[PDB]
Order: sequence, then C-alpha cells, then structure tokens
Amino acid sequence: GLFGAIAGFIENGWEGMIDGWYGFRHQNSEGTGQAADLKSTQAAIDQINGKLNRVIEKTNEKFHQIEKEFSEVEGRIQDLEKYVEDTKIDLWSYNAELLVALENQHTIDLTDSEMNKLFEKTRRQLRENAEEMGNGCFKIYHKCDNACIESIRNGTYDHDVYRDEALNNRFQI
Amino acid sequence: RPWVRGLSSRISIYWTIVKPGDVLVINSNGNLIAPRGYFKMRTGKSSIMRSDAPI
Ligand SMILES: *[C@@H]1O[C@H](CO)[C@@H](O[C@@H]2O[C@H](CO)[C@@H](O[C@@H]3O[C@H](CO)[C@@H](O)[C@H](O)[C@@H]3O)[C@H](O)[C@H]2NC(C)=O)[C@H](O)[C@H]1NC(C)=O
Ligand SMILES: *[C@@H]1O[C@H](CO)[C@@H](O)[C@H](O)[C@H]1NC(C)=O
Repeated sequence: GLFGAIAGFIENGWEGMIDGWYGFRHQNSEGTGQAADLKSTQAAIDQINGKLNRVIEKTNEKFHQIEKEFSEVEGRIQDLEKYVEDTKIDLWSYNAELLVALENQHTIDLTDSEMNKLFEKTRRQLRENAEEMGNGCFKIYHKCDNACIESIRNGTYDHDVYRDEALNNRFQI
Repeated sequence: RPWVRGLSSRISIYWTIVKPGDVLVINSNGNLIAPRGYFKMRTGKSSIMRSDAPI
C-alpha cells in the first residue's frame, strides 16, 4: 500500500509460513530455515482486532417505533412516514459502505506498514555488515551460522563482533 | 351499510385517557355504548408486530 513492501518490493508471500504473519527466511553455511516473527505479527493482529471491536460494537436496541408497511393508501402522513424511513436507510447504507471502504484501505496500508517496519529495524541491526538485495533480502557479508541468524531474529546481534570481517568482504574483498 | 355479520349498523370506538385527579363524565341521550371500567396504562419497552412466523 502506502509503503511498498507488500505486493511491492517483496515479490510475493509465503504460502508456507503458517506460524506467523511476518517472518524470516535465511540461507547460511549450515543450510536454510524459516521462522515467524511473533512481535510484528501481533502488532498487526492487535490493531486489526482493535478496529474489529470498534465496528461490531453495541447494537441499535429500539422498541416501539413507527409503521413501515402499509395495507391501505392514506396520503400525507403515510407519505412522510415512508420518506422518514427511506431517507434513514439510505443514510445508514452510505455510512456502512464508506466505513467498510475506509477500514479496508487502512488495514492494507497498516499491514504493509508493519512489514516495512520489520525490514527497517532488521536493516538497522545489520549496520555495515550487510547490503539489501532489493527484494526484502539482506546480503550478510560475513560468516553467519544459525546462532548468528537467531541473534538477528531475536534482536541481539552485535555488529561490531563481525564488522571488520563484513567490511572486508564488502569492500573489494 | 353493507351487511356485515347480519348487521347494517356499526359502532364507532373512541377513547379517553383520564389523568390522576381528573374526572370522567359520560353525558348522553342515546346511542351510548358505555364502558365497564378502565384499562391500566404502563410506559415501557412494549410494542406490536405483524407476522405469521412461528414462535
Ligand atoms: C340499502 O341497500 C343495500 C344494498 O343493496 C341493502 O342491503 C341489502 O339488504 C339485504 C336484506 O334485505 C341483504 O340481504 C342478505 O344477503 C345475505 C348475503 O347473501 C343473505 O344471507 C340474507 O339472506 C339476505 O338476503 C343484502 O345482503 C344487503 N346488500 C348489501 C350489498 O349489503 C339495504 O337493505 C338497503 N336498505 C334500505 C333501508 O333500503
Ligand atoms: C538470540 O540468539 C542467540 C543464539 O541462538 C542466543 O544466545 C540469544 O540468547 C537469543 N536471544 C533471545 C531473546 O532468544
């Protein structure tokens, strides 16, 4: 949406990731793996469930009102009675339409936003030790086994610990 | 009037609400279809609906 990550710079989604909404896929020396990011996944969920509650909140609750179906023709009062209901239904039918179109647009942008935030954050962790391949993947210019990937994923990766190694491979080997 | 259940005469119904401390006074010289008391009035969540739907 407004951001460019979803259906944007991230070519497509992973039909296989069934444990989270947003996630990681790496390929190091030891092999390949996948893991959902529970943190960003819950931010999107919380926000969506938050609007869901607002929307499907608490009901009209009306009792004795006015008649809406008529068996005999009467003119003036009956005319006005019907117009009152008609213009009402019309105004509530617009509200419902618009409300659903606004929310939907926002839900998309918002979920596009949480993707793009996962990216920048992960990007800010890698410091000078990586480059962005432009497809949502970072090329890590240093040996990174599984415990190394895990630290990125869990937010504890220290970039100094691999900087020079990184810098070396990066800048003309 | 057209025959309706034998008859060709009719009866017109009217009503009167008596507020506390006020008095009702029926006064006539014929054709009256007098009352037999009053119905209590309650304000609340009640209403009415037309439907041949099962309950
Ligand atoms: C004014 O005209 C009306 C309209 O024609 C007259 O009403 C008619 O009165 C007769 C009784 O003389 C009604 O007859 C009944 O018909 C039923 C239904 O089939 C039957 O069960 C009985 O055996 C009897 O014959 C007739 O229905 C009724 N017509 C209508 C259309 O309601 C009325 O009598 C006239 N009054 C005067 C004072 O001239
Ligand atoms: C991050 O990764 C390393 C390697 O597996 C581990 O020692 C560290 O404690 C992890 N932190 C969390 C919060 O899981």
